Amino acid sequence: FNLDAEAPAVLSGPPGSFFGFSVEFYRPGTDGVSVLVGAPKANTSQPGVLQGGAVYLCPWGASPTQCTPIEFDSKGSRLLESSLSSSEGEEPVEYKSLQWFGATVRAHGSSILACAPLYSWRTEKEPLSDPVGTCYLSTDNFTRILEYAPCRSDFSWAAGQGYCQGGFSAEFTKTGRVVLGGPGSYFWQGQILSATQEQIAESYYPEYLINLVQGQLQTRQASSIYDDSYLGYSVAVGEFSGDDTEDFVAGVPKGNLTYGYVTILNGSDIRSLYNFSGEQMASYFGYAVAATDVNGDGLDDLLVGAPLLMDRTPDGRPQEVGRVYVYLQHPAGIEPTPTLTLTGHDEFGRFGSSLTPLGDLDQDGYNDVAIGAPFGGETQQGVVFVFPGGPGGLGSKPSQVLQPLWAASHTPDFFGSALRGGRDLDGNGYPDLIVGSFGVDKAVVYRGRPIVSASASLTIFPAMFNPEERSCSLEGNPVACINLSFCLNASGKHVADSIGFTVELQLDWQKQKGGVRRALFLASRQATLTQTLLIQNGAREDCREMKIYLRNESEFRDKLSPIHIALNFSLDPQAPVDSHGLRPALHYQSKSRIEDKAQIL
Amino acid sequence: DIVMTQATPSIPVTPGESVSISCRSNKSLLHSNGNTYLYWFLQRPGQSPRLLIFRMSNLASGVPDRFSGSGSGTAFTLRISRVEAADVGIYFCLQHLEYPFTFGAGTKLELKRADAAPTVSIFPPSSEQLTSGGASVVCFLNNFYPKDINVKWKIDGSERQNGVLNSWTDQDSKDSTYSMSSTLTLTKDEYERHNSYTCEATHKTSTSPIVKSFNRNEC
Amino acid sequence: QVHLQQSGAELMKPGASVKISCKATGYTFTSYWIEWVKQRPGHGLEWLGEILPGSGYIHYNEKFKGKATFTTDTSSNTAYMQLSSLTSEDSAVYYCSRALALYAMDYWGQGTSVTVSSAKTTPPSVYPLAPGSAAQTNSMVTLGCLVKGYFPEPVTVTWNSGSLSSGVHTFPAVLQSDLYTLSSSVTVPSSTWPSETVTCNVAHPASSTKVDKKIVPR
Amino acid sequence: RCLKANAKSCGECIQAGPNCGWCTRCDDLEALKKKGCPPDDIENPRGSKDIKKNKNVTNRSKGTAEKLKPEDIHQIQPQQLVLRLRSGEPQTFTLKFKRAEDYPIDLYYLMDLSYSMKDDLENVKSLGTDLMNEMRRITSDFRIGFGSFVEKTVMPYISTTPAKLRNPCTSEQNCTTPFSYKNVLSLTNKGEVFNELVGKQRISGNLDSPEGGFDAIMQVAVCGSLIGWRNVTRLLVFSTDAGFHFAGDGKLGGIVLPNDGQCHLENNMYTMSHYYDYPSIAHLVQKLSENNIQTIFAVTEEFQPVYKELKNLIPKSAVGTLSANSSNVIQLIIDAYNSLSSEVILENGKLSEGVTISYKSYCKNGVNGTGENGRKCSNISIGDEVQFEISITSNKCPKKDSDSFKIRPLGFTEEVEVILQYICECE
Ligand SMILES: *[C@@H]1O[C@H](CO)[C@@H](O[C@@H]2O[C@H](CO)[C@@H](O[C@@H]3O[C@H](CO[C@H]4O[C@H](CO)[C@@H](O)[C@H](O[C@H]5O[C@H](CO)[C@@H](O)[C@H](O)[C@@H]5O)[C@@H]4O)[C@@H](O)[C@H](O[C@H]4O[C@H](CO)[C@@H](O)[C@H](O)[C@@H]4O)[C@@H]3O)[C@H](O)[C@H]2NC(C)=O)[C@H](O)[C@H]1NC(C)=O
Ligand SMILES: *[C@@H]1O[C@H](CO)[C@@H](O[C@@H]2O[C@H](CO)[C@@H](O)[C@H](O)[C@H]2NC(C)=O)[C@H](O)[C@H]1NC(C)=O
Ligand SMILES: *[C@@H]1O[C@H](CO)[C@@H](O)[C@H](O)[C@H]1NC(C)=O
Ligand SMILES: *[C@@H]1O[C@H](CO)[C@@H](O)[C@H](O)[C@H]1NC(C)=O
Ligand SMILES: *[C@@H]1O[C@H](CO)[C@@H](O)[C@H](O)[C@H]1NC(C)=O
Ligand SMILES: *[C@@H]1O[C@H](CO)[C@@H](O)[C@H](O)[C@H]1NC(C)=O
Ligand SMILES: *[C@@H]1O[C@H](CO)[C@@H](O)[C@H](O)[C@H]1NC(C)=O
Ligand SMILES: *[C@@H]1O[C@H](CO)[C@@H](O)[C@H](O)[C@H]1NC(C)=O
Ligand SMILES: [Ca+2]
Ligand SMILES: [Ca+2]
Ligand SMILES: [Ca+2]
Ligand SMILES: [Ca+2]
Ligand SMILES: [Ca+2]
Ligand SMILES: [Ca+2]
Ligand SMILES: [Mg+2]
Repeated sequence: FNLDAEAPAVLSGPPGSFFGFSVEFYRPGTDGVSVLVGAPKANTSQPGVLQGGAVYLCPWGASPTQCTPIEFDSKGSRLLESSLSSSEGEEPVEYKSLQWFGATVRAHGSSILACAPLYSWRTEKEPLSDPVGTCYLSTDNFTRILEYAPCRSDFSWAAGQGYCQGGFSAEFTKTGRVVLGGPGSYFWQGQILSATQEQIAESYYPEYLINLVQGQLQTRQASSIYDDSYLGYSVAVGEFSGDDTEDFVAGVPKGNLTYGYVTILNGSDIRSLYNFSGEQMASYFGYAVAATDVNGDGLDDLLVGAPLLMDRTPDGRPQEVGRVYVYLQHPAGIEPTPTLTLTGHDEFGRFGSSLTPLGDLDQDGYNDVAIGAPFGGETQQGVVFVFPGGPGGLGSKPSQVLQPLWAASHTPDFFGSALRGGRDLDGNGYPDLIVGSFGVDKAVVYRGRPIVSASASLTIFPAMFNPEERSCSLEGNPVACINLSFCLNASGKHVADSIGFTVELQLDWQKQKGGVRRALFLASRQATLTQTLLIQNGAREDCREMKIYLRNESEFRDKLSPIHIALNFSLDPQAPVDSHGLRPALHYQSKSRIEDKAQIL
Repeated sequence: DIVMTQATPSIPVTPGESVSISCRSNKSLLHSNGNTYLYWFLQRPGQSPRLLIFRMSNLASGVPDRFSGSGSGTAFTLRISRVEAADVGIYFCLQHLEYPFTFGAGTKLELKRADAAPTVSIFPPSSEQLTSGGASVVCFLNNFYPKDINVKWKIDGSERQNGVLNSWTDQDSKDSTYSMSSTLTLTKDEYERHNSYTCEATHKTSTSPIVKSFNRNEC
Repeated sequence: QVHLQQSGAELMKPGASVKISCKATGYTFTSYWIEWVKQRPGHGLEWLGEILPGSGYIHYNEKFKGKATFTTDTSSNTAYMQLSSLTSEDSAVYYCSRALALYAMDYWGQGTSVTVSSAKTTPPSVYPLAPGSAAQTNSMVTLGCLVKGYFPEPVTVTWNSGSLSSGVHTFPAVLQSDLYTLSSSVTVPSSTWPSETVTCNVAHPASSTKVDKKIVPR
Repeated sequence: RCLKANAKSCGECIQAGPNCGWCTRCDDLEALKKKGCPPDDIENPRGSKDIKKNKNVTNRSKGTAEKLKPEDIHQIQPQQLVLRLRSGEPQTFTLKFKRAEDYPIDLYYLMDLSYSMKDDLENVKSLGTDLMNEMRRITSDFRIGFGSFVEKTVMPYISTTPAKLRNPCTSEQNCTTPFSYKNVLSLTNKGEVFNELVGKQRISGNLDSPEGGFDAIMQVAVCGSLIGWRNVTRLLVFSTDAGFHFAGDGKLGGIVLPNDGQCHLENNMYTMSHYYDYPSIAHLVQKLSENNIQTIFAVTEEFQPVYKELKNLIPKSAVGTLSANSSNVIQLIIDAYNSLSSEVILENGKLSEGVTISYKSYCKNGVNGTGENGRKCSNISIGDEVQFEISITSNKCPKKDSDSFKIRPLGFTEEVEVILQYICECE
């Protein structure tokens, strides 16, 4: 609820490049913070390589030029050696054009991984067009660049790894281990391939296209009754077995007669630990998967999207909405049925379409979650939902709705089709969020605002206006007066020690409808009193007393209806800028307006 | 109301040949539908009618491709491609447009075959029959083709046609010939009042009548 | 398995009235019209009327108004037709069938013969037909049986219990005056008669009759 | 109930429930009317039914000689009803469906053309006339169409080596180049034209197992005039020996833009298989339902379990087993048709907020539906009548206008206009 949706940062790369297809936080070593943006249809300056795709580096601090493309591979297409010329020889052995490099971008420490799931290569033997896919790893802040393409092997056709597209999804573990999704292996059975960075570097020899990585991890080829399952359509990481080596969450969206499933593999030796089935045919269960601890009990919970899910209106009309399933890890294991489901409201707005953990966004002790429906909203531009974590699991209602602030184009917008949160770009200890919008070639950086939470009281000591009993005066005549007092408690760390509030009090707040105002303040002889208050972060109930009097009139009409008093407050919208120009916000669950009465006999 | 004319009463056909059978209507069976409502039925001997063609052109289920129906708005024909023994019967058209629905008097369809002369036999009244006061002279004419035959009875030289009762079989499935029975029935008194009884068969397989005869007083 | 089963053969006297039934199975009775058709030997087929089981919708062929009445019983999927004031014109075989406006008379009943004759049940007189002279067209002799003055049909004729049925002719029965008459011929090689016994077996079940006639020379 | 904290002015004590009375407090019926108040000045301007358009269900009185005009046939009655609705008070009405005997039928034959249907193709050569002949037992006015499909023509679904790009199969195997969807024949009544034109199509092939018939179904559904759909009952036969790609699979190929549900035919070819994702099941449900397409899945034995599940997600569909040589299609079609046409399923349109419908069905053999089953009747044979008790409530006064939401049996253009008028003002 605290993300600065008002004025977020809008990075935007070249037209038609799909800038924003995947988004990542980068921090080389410690706090050289920048945003990574893949744009897989982008043109490069590689020799004879049409739209090879690029990954943009966008450092955080304010700059003239926004983002510069990182060179992972400035070379064009390696040539087939077997016939360099011989009799007829020009054969590229690989095909980098339209390879969609930058479709997925991940980062751990100084290492960043960028993949081209549409990379394809002719084989060195019989001529093929095998979209084996490839990733590029760059280590120790760009000092070394490794190619990792495990599916480019001695098993070369749809029947083996030829059509694997390894890189289609990917993620780093907490130790920097590379986890790879390859949906097309063994006639689209699907494959998870993993290897440590050191292994990749041990094994990188670019003079030969096939580099058997030693000690690499791999899901195994099954019987053909598992063809067209798309294992590895998505991946996430998390601890789901007893130990300390992170485990692998993998989408299998076409897996069980097209009701999907999600598998969890054992981090140390790729091996099946869990399965969770979808609920509806061709609902895309496992289109996106994420793994975070949602209920603060330390254990990683599982989140699975299924964006194509149909439900029935109360009035029985079918509709495509999308659904997210939150399973939940207990001491005993993980519950085989979901504990919660969320459902989209916008028709055709793919709700379970992207998922990212945000960490503790509102800094309350519980990790939160952001979910995108890339076609939701009034104009089908796209929406990102934030859902608050809590003691009893994920809150079933959204704390914030993010939408683009720009108007619709002719082409769809895809706002929220790419998500990355859970890390901190600016000074404060509030995690932030990158939302891709590749339809219009933008990405948007939202940062968390610092959270202040206050409550106020308001009490009238003589609650009865005693019209004839006047115990104070003003000009001359005695007036029947009352004591108005109000107090303030404000708190919230990562904020200034003293917190500027402003406070508005209104007497007869309903009769201020062009009518007559019966109670007035003693100091100004008027009905309203606005004021500034400096309040300390963890201080006492800071109070103010003041006197309101009743009108010295056998002249105003309404003697019946009670005088209504109304106090409202907000954070002073002035003198606020601390670490970076980002004003604090009131907690959405604290009453900023309070209402009381004072009667007559 | 609507009159269906099937001009030809029967058609002899050698197995293997094809046949068209025609039906006319005094009013056009063509509806504003574009559908024309003429049906064709086939009645195999001693069985009920079976539907062959519906709405002029379309075949009923189980009906071989050999059968095909077409027609004008008022003149229709059924064509059978390779006439088998199983296609022998009476083919009726039917109009299904106006009340009352009307069949044409059907056309019979029979096999062609090598012409065959009848085997003619004549038998006297018996002891049994004469005892009761009756007298029948029976004349069998077996295994002949074509269908058309004519029997005259003569008593003592001259033609008589009053006590005669005739019965024809359907065409034989095994050899496609016909047979016929001719029975002259008189009172035992009238019978003993004449000597010679003869049946003459004038079939097409000869110019002269095939004559078979009984003489009451012959020993 | 769509099927129309009609009620058995019926013998009537002139002036009486008769009710024929048609039981339908294998399809929903109230979906189709039942069609009624008359067949006289010599007038082909004749449409009488149609009725819709569930409703009370009938369409009569006017020629038969006051002769044929149509009723159905939905609870037993049976159509009924009543013929009244029976004459010799009403003696025929009567078929029910099935129809929709788009598809008429695909399935038929087996038929029901209605005979109108003031005659009573009568056994058949069986008379032998032994030849006047020893005459033949080939080396094959013809013998016969005359079955007459019976009512009603059927009668069945076999030769030597049934041992011999090759070269038999048994002709359609015909109406004597108000009784039936029919004859049967059997061609048999010359050597096997009088040497071997030739006997015609005549049965009239509608009176439980079993007469045998051995045909002796002369 | 209304017994507790509930008290306001005039047009608010009205919209609080059934009981709440107010004499001219807002608590109960048998309590306010139990205590001293004259039933003269009491306020109750309750809700009413009012049948405006109501042609009778066509009966077959005129007999078998009446070949009835499709435009005269009336299967559903009432047709236009105005319902005056008060808050909390259901205003229920009955609806009578009767199955006519004879309705014109458009049937489109959409078939897999990957190499495992070479056997199948060679049987379909004669299908036009044999199917015309058969369907005509059921309909007086039958039209037939034919369309083929194989796959999306992009990496990774087809192989893109120049050789396989021209012959996706082996040396001997003469496969034509892959294609998405081809309209071979828009709807004709010339079954023999079907026969010639179908026997001129060449067999193809592609790489991955599931095919892209969903790209094809959509076009067949939405390209009205180019296919030739008349406003009659519409049958789409979808026949194949493989599973199906659907939304999401397009990603692998770089395709990420969701199907638009629009027509993109050019020279009878779907042109945008590169550009649009395969439709989702939900999408088809929408466009098929909206275009009255009754779907007949004619799939082989090994893909029954799947297409049965598909069948349950597509309203007004049916599934049946196809032989490997497609020898049994006609019987399949007939059987599929008979079950389709012997069950009615009732569907309404978009309601406005504070308005809910309920359904009750009363079918043959006293079998009565309730809940979601309130809108189904099966076992309906020709001429059969069934009734439906359609029940509509409201919560509170929303639009002070009207809503023309239609109730409709799926497959039929015949509708029931239902006009809501909300009673808000005092009297
Ligand atoms: C989550 O959900 C997934 C999906 O359902 C489950 O994963 C599947 O589980 C089943 C059950 O274990 C797997 O099938 C079995 O596979 C094992 C292992 O196969 C491998 O190892 C063998 C032993 O060394 C080896 O022989 C195999 O090689 C053969 O097969 C391959 C592929 O067909 C082929 O290339 C070779 O030529 C060989 O022929 C293979 O490498 C296997 O041992 C099992 O065999 C049993 O059954 C078969 C016949 O049914 C019989 O022949 C054997 O004697 C034996 O009885 C069986 O096939 C399936 O492959 C799994 N994985 C995937 C990705 O689909 C998973 O179990 C779920 N997890 C949980 C925790 O529930
Ligand atoms: C389905 O509904 C029908 C109609 O409401 C029920 O049939 C009625 O039953 C009642 C009570 O037994 C009778 O009084 C009526 O005469 C019947 N009406 C009709 C129109 O038949 C039927 O019982 C219900 N089905 C079931 C299974 O109970
Ligand atoms: C890239 O360059 C090609 C060829 O120069 C051009 O056709 C295309 O428009 C460009 N695309 C993008 C996304 O820049
Ligand atoms: C990483 O490399 C970039 C140049 O690409 C440089 O600007 C930066 O100083 C380096 N950061 C660290 C932490 O080494
Ligand atoms: C993961 O794998 C190792 C063996 O390789 C094993 O020790 C461990 O128990 C496995 N985890 C689980 C939860 O089974
Ligand atoms: C696959 O889906 C079916 C239908 O929902 C289900 O019954 C079955 O158990 C599922 N299989 C697995 C392994 O989950
Ligand atoms: C009190 O409320 C009004 C909204 O009606 C707003 O204009 C004003 O700024 C508020 N004042 C404070 C101090 O929050
Ligand atoms: C069918 O009906 C709709 C609804 O009125 C109409 O708009 C459409 O043009 C009709 N289509 C055809 C092909 O007649
Ligand atoms: Ca682990
Ligand atoms: Ca947990
Ligand atoms: Ca939180
Ligand atoms: Ca921050
Ligand atoms: Ca395919
Ligand atoms: Ca086949
Ligand atoms: Mg195929």
